[PDB]
Amino acid sequence: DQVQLIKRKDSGRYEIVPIEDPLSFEKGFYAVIRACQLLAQKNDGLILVGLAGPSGAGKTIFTEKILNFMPSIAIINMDNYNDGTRVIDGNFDDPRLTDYDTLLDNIHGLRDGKPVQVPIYDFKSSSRIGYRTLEVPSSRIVILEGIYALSEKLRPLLDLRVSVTGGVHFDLVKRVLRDIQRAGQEPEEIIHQISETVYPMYKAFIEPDLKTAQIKILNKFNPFSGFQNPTYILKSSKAVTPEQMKAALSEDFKERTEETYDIYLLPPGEDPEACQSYLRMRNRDGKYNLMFEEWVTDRPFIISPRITFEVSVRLLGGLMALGYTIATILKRKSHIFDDDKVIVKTDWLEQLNRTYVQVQGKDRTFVKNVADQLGLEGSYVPHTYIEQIQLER
Repeated sequence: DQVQLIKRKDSGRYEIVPIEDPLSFEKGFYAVIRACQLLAQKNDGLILVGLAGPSGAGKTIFTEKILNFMPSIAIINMDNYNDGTRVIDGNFDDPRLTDYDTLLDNIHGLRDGKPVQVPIYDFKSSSRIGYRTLEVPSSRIVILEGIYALSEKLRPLLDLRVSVTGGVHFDLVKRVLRDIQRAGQEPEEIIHQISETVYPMYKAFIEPDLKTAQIKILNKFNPFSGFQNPTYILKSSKAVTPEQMKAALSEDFKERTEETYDIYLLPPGEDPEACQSYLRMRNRDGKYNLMFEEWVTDRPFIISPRITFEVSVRLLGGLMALGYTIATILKRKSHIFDDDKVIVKTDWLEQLNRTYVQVQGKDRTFVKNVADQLGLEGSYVPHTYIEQIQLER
């Protein structure tokens, strides 16, 4: 866990000695920071670091923790370089989406001290809406975050190669194992087969690049952390109009609309309409998210950690190949007001032909008073949407 520098023979720049031992999320967080400090004191110019790893391993939350510790750094999200015309699919896992011509030009300009126009990608329209002007930051540290941030095209230009593995990405594999394990099976062999089925590109395209990392971080998923800081939800049957919400709420509440489609999956086996731990596949604005449905009911609140990570549609096929079955499909249209801390929204679900008001946020006191500000007392429904259709059979 001691960061040490060694001159790379291909140039005069120094490099981090590889740390073969995998490192914790907290320990790796400090190892990366101290490595950048030593690299900045011994090499001139841009300090470019590639943060690679699968979706859900925790590379996104890793970047935003470094940003909060050091606002002087800049984060470049490699998915903003996507070009949808290159593939006929819509899988974000695809390594053929990235426009390496724009990416390599941007980093070469930043190395020469020039500001560059880094693209901005909208997944809803699957197109490049525009560009943003990125200058070399004060700390001259730039983090390139993406699944293939350690690709062969980028490794020569990277100063530090960091990989993140595990997280909810691996926890799903263990969750599937809990659901489908049979007696006499060697658990590690099944885990390997689950990963091949549910993550059909990890072993081939993603993992080999991760092995070249100099700081290997293994984020162990904590089941108890989600309930420490969960999401508190109040659902109402009242008819609070979006016009009423706009006036009642502060001008800090941004207004937006969206359409979502949720696929509820049941584990294989015989759950007699009870003991049912659903897996939810959510489609929203060109992205698929897999959600764990772990709910508690403190009337009138319904509480859940809302653990989710981005997945491909291929994951749905893999889960069904492993015995998971589709219980129902819920299509809704929503009008959302977001304080960036508290969300007030109205959802219309086709299957119920009903409109409900939802106030959600991580601060329980904020959620309750905002619902009280809208006069929602006496109209609360302390049930999940999937539970409501079950109740209304």
